[PDB]
Amino acid sequence: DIVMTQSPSSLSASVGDRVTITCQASQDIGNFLNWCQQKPGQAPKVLIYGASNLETGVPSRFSGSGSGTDFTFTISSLQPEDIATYYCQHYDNFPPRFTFGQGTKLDIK
Amino acid sequence: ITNLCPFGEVFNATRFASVYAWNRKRISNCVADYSVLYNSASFSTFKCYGVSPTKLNDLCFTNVYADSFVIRGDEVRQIAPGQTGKIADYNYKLPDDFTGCVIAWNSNNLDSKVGGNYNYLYRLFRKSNLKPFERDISTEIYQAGSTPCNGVEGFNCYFPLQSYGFQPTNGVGYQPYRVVVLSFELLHAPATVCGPKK
Amino acid sequence: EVQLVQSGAEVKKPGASVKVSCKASGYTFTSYDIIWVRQATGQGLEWMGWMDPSRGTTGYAQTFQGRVTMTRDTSISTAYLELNSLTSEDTAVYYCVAHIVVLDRWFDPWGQGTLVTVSS
Ligand SMILES: *[C@@H]1O[C@H](CO[C@@H]2O[C@@H](C)[C@@H](O)[C@@H](O)[C@@H]2O)[C@@H](O[C@@H]2O[C@H](CO)[C@@H](O[C@@H]3O[C@H](CO[C@H]4O[C@H](CO)[C@@H](O)[C@H](O)[C@@H]4O)[C@@H](O)[C@H](O[C@H]4O[C@H](CO)[C@@H](O)[C@H](O)[C@@H]4O)[C@@H]3O)[C@H](O)[C@H]2NC(C)=O)[C@H](O)[C@H]1NC(C)=O
Repeated sequence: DIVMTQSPSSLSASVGDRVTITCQASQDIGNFLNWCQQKPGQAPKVLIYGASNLETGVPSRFSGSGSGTDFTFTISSLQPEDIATYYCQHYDNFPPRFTFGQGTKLDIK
Repeated sequence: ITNLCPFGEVFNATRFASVYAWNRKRISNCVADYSVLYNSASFSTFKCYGVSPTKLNDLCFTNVYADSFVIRGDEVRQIAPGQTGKIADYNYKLPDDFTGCVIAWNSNNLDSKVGGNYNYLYRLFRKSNLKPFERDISTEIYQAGSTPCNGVEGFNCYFPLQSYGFQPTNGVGYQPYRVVVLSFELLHAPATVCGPKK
Repeated sequence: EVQLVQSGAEVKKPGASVKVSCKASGYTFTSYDIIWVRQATGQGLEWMGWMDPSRGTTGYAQTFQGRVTMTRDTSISTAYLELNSLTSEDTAVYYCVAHIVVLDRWFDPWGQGTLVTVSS
C-alpha cells in the first residue's frame, strides 16, 4: 500500500519569499504525482501534474521537482492569493486510486 | 457537408485495446482537420507513408480507418511496412504498399501501473505468419512440436498470449506507447471525408 | 468550460440513505471515468470509488465496501452516488470529479462539493 508523507505540516512566510514543501513516497511511484491546492471553501484545483509540469493557466511562480521517492513543491514568490492548503496526490491508472498527503497550510506572518 | 470528425474520441480514449486485439474504427461522412493533429508537439512519432504530412488538408478521402492499440515502447518503429519482428509477424502487420500515417506518443502516465500492468497481452509462438490487416483472437494452446496437448500446459506447450510488465520505473525503452495508425482508402470512389475548404 | 455542477447541501438522520447527484457538461459524459472523494471536517481527502459512465462497471475502497452504489443516467449526463446507513462520522464534503484524458495527461475538473450533515 502506497503511503505518502507531506511535510512540513504547517508553516508561515512573509509575502514574496520562496517556500518549499517536501513530499516523500513510501514506495517508488516513478512520477505519478500531482500537486493540488485548496483555498478556503473552494474545491480542489490541481496545480501541478506529473510532478514537473505546471497546469494550464497557472502563474509561473509555482514549480515542482523531484522523482522516484521524494518530490518538492516550490513557490518562488509568495502572494496574498497563495493562502490555501496544499496536497500531494498520487494516482494509479487502471483502478483510478487516489492517495493524498496530510496537507499543509500557508499563512503569511 | 460540415461536421467535426471523432478524432478526439479515438485519440482521447481512456482505454486502448491490446496489440493482439488492436481496436479498429471506421470514419466516413465528415470534414476532418489534420492540422491540429500535425501541429501538436506531444506526438513522439508522426511518420507518414504515401502522403506527405503537410498537405493532408488538401485531400478528399473515400473513407478512413483508425487502428489503435498499445506497444512496449522501444519497438515502436517495428510498426511499418516491410519491417519485421515479433509483434509485426504475429500481432499486427501492415501491407508493403501501405498508404496512411502512423502515430505514436509516450503514454506512461496513461497505461503503466505502479505494481504492474498485467492487462495488455501480445501473442507469442503463432503457428504461421500473419497476413496484413487481419485480426487474431484465438486462445488455443500452442504445441511446440512433440506430443500434442488437450487444454493442458507444459513442456513445449506454452500459452500463446504473454502480458507486459509496464511500470512507472521502467525506462523509456520499456514504457507504454499508444499507436493510432490510420489508413486511407484512396479508392477514387465518391469521397466521404475531406479537409476543410470552401 | 468544463463544469461539474453538483447538488446542494443535505441533512439526513443516522442510518438513512443519501443520493448525491453530479451534473457534468462541456465534454462527452459517457466517455471518461468519474470518481468521488470525501473530505471530513479536520481530515484530509479520502478517495471513494470509480464508475465508468459507459459500461457501468464500478469499484470501491475496501474500507466501506458494500455500503455504496454509484449509478448513472447517460440521458441527462449526471452521475449518482448512493450512500446507505449514514453515521455521525460520515459528515463530510463529497467532491465528484471526472477523470478526463487529454493526450498523455490526466485533467481533473472538480465540482464545488456537497456538505452532508448526519445528525438527529
Ligand atoms: C483531446 O482533448 C484535448 C482537450 O480538449 C478539452 O477537453 C475535451 C474533453 C473537450 O471538452 C474539449 O472541448 C476541451 O477543449 C484537446 O485539446 C484541445 O483542442 C482544441 C482544438 O480541438 C483546442 O482549442 C483550440 O485552442 C487554440 C489555442 O488555445 C489556446 O488558448 C486557450 C484559451 O483558453 C488555452 O486554454 C489553450 O491551452 C491554448 O493556450 C485556439 O487558437 C483554437 O481556436 C481555433 O479554433 C476554434 C474552434 O475550436 C475557432 O473558433 C477559432 O476561430 C480558431 O480557429 C481552439 O480554440 C484546445 O485549446 C485544446 N486544449 C488543450 C488543453 O490543449 C485535444 O485536441 C483532444 N485530442 C485531439 C486528438 O484533438
